[PDB]
Amino acid sequence: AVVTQESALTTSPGETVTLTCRSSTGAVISSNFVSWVQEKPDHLFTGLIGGNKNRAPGVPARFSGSLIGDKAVLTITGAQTEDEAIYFCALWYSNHWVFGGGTKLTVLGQGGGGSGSQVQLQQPGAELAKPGASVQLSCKGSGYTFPNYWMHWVTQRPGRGLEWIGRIDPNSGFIRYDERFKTKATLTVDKPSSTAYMQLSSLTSDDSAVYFCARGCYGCIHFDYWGQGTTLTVSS
Ligand SMILES: O=C(O)CNC(=O)Cc1ccc(O)c([N+](=O)[O-])c1
Repeated sequence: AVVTQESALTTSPGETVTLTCRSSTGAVISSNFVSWVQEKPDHLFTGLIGGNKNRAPGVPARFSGSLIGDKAVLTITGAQTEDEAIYFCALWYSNHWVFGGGTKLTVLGQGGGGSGSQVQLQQPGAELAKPGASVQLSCKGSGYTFPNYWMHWVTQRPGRGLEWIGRIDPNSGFIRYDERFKTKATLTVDKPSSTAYMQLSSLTSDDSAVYFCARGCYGCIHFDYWGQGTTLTVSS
């Protein structure tokens, strides 16, 4: 399954912009349970929509989402200068998430207009590791009841886009891995320290990338809050 978005769109402050997201099946359906997330510079992600149409609490009213004409659509009614960002949609395909390629939204024109965090996920900024070794990545959640949400892990590099690695449910113990990462990643959690861990084993040069944790929950706003990302460098 391949998820397609407009590569770029240009708007101005005060205009209404629609961003679209199509499935290679020919239709985005309700069970794809779509999230929309926004990336700003220094790979700073925020979730905007979950469950196809639910605006995440705290997200401004100018954002809305729904399924229309066999696609998923995010609408910004009255774009603001600060909405310049990369917007990604994420679709659930029964046992894995797939991200679109992202839409770079440029907002050109008069700044200064528009309408104006409990949850934090803390990740170390960087890790350096040698080939053939393993590395542990950590993600400490604060400001919510940590075991009651799942933790997703996602990776990003330019050219490859965003790739979902897997998720862990602290209260059930159930873990899902994407097929691409099933032998590379191991997910664990420690409830007393409110920390989720990802081990990457048998490191190679191909593993250098940014690795994020992001909260999720069945039927709720997947990818609502994200860590800042850990940049892993595998030495030569
Ligand atoms: O269809 C609905 O009402 C709710 N759907 C969802 O929340 C999407 C979903 C479902 C199962 C599952 O195991 C994962 N996951 O991320 O592992 C995500």
